[PDB]
Amino acid sequence: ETRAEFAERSVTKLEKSIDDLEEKVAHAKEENLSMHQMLDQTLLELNNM
Amino acid sequence: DIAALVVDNGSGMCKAGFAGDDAPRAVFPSIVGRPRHQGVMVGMGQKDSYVGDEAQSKRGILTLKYPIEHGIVTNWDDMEKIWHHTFYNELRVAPEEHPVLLTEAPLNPKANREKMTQIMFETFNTPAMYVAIQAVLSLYASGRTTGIVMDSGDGVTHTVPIYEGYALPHAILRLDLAGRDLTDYLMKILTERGYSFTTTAEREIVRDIKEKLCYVALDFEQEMATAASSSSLEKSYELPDGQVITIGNERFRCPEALFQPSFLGMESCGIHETTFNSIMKCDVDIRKDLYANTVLSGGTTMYPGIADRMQKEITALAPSTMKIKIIAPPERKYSVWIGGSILASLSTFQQMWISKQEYDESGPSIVHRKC
Amino acid sequence: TNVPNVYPAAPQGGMAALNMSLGMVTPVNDLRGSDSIAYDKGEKLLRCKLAALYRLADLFGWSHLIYNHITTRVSSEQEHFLIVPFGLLYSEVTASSLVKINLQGDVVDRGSTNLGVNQAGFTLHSAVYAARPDVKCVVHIHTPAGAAVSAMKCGLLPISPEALSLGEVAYHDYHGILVDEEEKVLIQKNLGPKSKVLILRNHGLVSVGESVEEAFYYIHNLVVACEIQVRTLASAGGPDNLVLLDPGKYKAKPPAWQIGEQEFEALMRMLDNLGYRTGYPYRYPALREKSK
Amino acid sequence: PNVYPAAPQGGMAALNMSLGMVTPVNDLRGSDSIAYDKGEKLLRCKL
Amino acid sequence: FSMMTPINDLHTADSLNLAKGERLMRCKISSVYRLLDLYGWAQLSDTYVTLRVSKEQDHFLISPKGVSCSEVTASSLIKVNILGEVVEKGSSCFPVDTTGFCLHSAIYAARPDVRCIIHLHTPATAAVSAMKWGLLPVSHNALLVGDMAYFDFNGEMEQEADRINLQKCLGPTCKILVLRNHGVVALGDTVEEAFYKVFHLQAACEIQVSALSSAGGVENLILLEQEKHRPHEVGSVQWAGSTFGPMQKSRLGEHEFEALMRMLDNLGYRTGYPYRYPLVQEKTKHKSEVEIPATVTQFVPLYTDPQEVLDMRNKIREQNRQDVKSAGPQSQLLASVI
Amino acid sequence: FSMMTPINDLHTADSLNLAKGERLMRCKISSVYRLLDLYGWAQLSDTYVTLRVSKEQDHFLISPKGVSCSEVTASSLIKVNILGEVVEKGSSCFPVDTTGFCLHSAIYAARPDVRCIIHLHTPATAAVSAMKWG
Amino acid sequence: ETRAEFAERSVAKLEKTIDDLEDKLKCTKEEHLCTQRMLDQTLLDLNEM
Amino acid sequence: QEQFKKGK
Ligand SMILES: Nc1ncnc2c1ncn2[C@@H]1O[C@H](COP(=O)(O)OP(=O)(O)O)[C@@H](O)[C@H]1O
Repeated sequence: ETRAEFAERSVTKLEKSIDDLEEKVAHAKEENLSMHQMLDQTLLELNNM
Repeated sequence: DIAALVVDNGSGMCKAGFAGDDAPRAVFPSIVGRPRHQGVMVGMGQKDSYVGDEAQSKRGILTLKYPIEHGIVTNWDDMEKIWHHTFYNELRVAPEEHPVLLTEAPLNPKANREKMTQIMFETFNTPAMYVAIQAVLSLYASGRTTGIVMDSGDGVTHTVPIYEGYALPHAILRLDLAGRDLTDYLMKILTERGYSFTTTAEREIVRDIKEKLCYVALDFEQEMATAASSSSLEKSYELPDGQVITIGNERFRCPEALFQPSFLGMESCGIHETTFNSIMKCDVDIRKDLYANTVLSGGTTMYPGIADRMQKEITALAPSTMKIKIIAPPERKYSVWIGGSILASLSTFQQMWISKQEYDESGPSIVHRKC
Repeated sequence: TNVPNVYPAAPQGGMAALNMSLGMVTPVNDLRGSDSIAYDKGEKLLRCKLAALYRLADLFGWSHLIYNHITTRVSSEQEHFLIVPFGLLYSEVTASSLVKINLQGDVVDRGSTNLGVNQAGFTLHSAVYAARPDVKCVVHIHTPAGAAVSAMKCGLLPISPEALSLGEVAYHDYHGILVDEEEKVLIQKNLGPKSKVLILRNHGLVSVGESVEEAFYYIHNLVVACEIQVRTLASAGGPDNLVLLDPGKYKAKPPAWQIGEQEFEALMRMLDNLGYRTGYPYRYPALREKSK
Repeated sequence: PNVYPAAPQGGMAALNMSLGMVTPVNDLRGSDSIAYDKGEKLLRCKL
Repeated sequence: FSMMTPINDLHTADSLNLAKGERLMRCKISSVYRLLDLYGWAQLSDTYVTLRVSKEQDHFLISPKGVSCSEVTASSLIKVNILGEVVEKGSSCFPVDTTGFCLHSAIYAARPDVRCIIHLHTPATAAVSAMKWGLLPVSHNALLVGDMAYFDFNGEMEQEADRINLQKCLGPTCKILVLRNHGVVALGDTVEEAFYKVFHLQAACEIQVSALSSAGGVENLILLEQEKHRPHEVGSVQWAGSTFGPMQKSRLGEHEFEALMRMLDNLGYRTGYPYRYPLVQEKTKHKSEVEIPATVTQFVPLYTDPQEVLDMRNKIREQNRQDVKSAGPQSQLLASVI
Repeated sequence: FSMMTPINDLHTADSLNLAKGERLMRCKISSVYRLLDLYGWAQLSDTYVTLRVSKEQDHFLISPKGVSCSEVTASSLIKVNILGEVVEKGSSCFPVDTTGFCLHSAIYAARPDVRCIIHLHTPATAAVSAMKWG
Repeated sequence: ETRAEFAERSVAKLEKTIDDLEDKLKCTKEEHLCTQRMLDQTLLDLNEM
Repeated sequence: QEQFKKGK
């Protein structure tokens, strides 16, 4: 019973960890695309000169 | 269907099993006990010497001594007794019918391999036997052929790096800091609490205490501050005679001698520094892979929090651009045997066996020719 | 403190020295190490062979920027192919950087690079692979004389033994409409059942084979016969100024290696001697028998 | 490297660079220019 | 044996007055000179490649005279006005000659769209230009070349009549100008597009030379016509990139230029060109079931004498030997009563 | 980066038998092969240059099959008879094939004064030979 | 016994997803840093007057 | 097998 309860402890801890890291990487991709667009418009503004 | 035998020996633990099996059949401590009290009871069972699991049951009336210390055997007769008990009492198989696979430490004197081969052919009439490196088999059990491995047993600690299946002999590092020395240190630091343990059975009791109620601190000074300022880090152990002791502060003090040997006063550096130096001794081009693949082996590395502290201490010494990751399989106690169970199962390994007839014209040095 | 060395360049041979400097800097086989377990032996062998052929084709001057792609079928499982990523030149092609894609250009394995596959270059290879199951390697090439011989009315005249060894050759008309699906069917019947060499009209050359070395042998003979035909008909300007030999009764004339292995093995001996450390398996690793 | 690696069609030029490395053309030195004219020394360089 | 020369020594020299965008323009226009050197199309400078800096103030980047294409660095190039006077000089000690710039100026007064000009003197391009027919559409590269204009060149572009004649005959929308008996001129909004067109013209010129050498007469070449189908080259460069979103949209010569310029950066040419698409090499990933995931992401004083201790114990033992009688210490309270 | 291959290495072996000035003249053939690699005329293995050793007993020297012109050494040559059968093989662990020697053997059977034969397949000579004008 | 073996098998299944998500985040870091230095160069060119 | 081939 103790050993199964330790397994459950590990289950819930890592289950929370995966959700935290997943939302973090989703955030990173979301604003990475934004600076990707912004550098392109800056270089296009240089090209307009 | 004759199948090979895998016998893993270490100071304090002997395992044995058929090749190709998931589990070893026999696991028992490598202990030899001799009676110490005056035996007066005519007609009932007495023996000259007890060995193995039966000897651990009668710790009260026995003096327990280990044939191996620091990976080097001290009395070969006790080793013969353990091997005979393994072959006959535990597995109930004839030693002269099946081949046997044996393991040892990488750095060792000349005479050990020769004496071991001579005893294994002459006493048991083994048709074929082979010697392998423990840590290499552990890396094979992890299933990657490259990376640096750390095997820390109860006899000795050693880190070897293996690249493309080759262990570089110059980069092998060996440190004489094992779990038995940690048990002695735990006994010495439990002396100051008021509990005194002196006999060998009490040493086994202290070892069980260490296995049950020890953990590795992430920050040493902060954990000292927390343990001094509060009573939260206190657990109670229940002795076999009914007495109850409180382990208290010492729980993270005994394993910390692995990282700082200044507590024991050893001249050598820590285990993480030993791993870092072993990585430094290798070529630059492979160092990335050495920082990318590192597995932990041995029963000493079963302390909770060993992986996080190891990763932090390696990352502290590593360059900032390097990526550090530590692999810790849950079955890291029995990895070596598992690797042996891999190595004997291959179709190219039947030619790797040492021939019985070839030993007759070669002699005891034949293993140095073939291994 | 020092950049990697650059070999000095001939006035007309600068980029050959460029490729050989780059190849001595970056090995073509970098999968050796921790990545050996990632790929099985059969697929790693094809990756090494294809990357080595890409380096060889860039060395010989047969590369036309990134517009050309050379594909090989993976023997493992079914309908998986290897291709260079779009954006990477022929000189930086390594074994691990090759991209594995299935039929019709969907990406299965991304590879070590961030680049994606251009499916427009893979349409022709997909059509060729769907046409014949025995074809494993397809090499599409563009030599300067090849466009000249492809623009010809008569095509490749069998005036050289190199052109005689190729046999029956197919011709694919350059429609230029860029149809979505009819190009595949047109190519499928225009190859026919068995044609080792196809010459695209006004575009370039392509050779097919069940092995890498055989396809390279066919494309080398095709390039050589192309040069022979171009020079001979440039001098001739009419059938009365040349003699043409018929093929039909010209053809009346451990186990050893298969077709085309000599030229390929000698060229990897060049590449290993030049410092590419390809790790290509050799039938005879040493030129000389060892001393007693 | 005594010899530079050779292109498939440019081996002779590679040997020309190698021989330029091995043997310099300004063979005349301070001690070796005794009893020699100045203008001839200048012209031999160009030739 | 040291042919590497740093192409961006602007930060090292620190002895020039650069404009708003010179840091990118100078490296961008020296890279094409290095590529012309590596392809071997031209080795001796005849003022081949010219750039326009800004539209508000017409300044133009040109190469100094007497400098080979191997020796071209970004800081060595000079900028001039449309008339030909020197505005700012580069860090090169050479006499200044702007005689060949004037023809390029004849392009700049006509078309505000064009920004970079490349002139070619290669044997194949001059063979096609001197040929009675133009670039015959007999190859795929010639189809990718596009429409083009022919003009007779006679060595001078300094009088007004020749300049206005060239600007009239060049037309509003033309990208390639073929100067008869002199070669070809490629016009570009961007450097990448013009280099793309230069490469395609060179390939098509070599193809045409070989083809017309091979066959006597044009009728034997069974040439196709660009005009009959009139394609818009749609559907080219289908992309399935993982890091970015998959789009067909790309410029005419970015994707070919990025790989060449990364080639140049790999050896040690310290170029300042910004890559629109970043590249990372990473080790490949495993999905074998064998692989296991990682677990994580004073007591003694400093100055003392042992001889002091020995002398002290000798003093005590001497009193032991003498056995002198002496009472113990007495309290001060008992000292009061005596 | 492997260095350039030495041309004369027959002193290293010292196992093959030698007849008259063979120690010199073998090397000559190797030089010719190296000269071809300096001119880009031929870099793939074929029966280009054969040489008659002596006027008597009809012994000839040919190049081994599958060996590129850059890697031909003095000790790697193959000694055969007029029929093409191998008499004294060289120090090259490659399979032997003498089907391309037969035309040179016919030429050798024609003229006793002819000693050295050179054959090339370069584009200029092939275009001239394909040309009916010659 | 049954719930213990269930929970342990669940942990063994979850670890691979943990490692894959971590690798994806590290790759997004690398792509982050490349464009950060790219904007550094672009704003260095733009800042001059 | 090929580590046995050259040595040990
Ligand atoms: N569950 C555990 N937790 C912590 N330490 C342990 C545990 N089990 C064993 N150990 C330590 O490991 C040692 C046994 O190591 P072992 O793997 O038997 O070495 P070897 O097999 O090489 O002799 C024991 O002395 C004990 O101190």
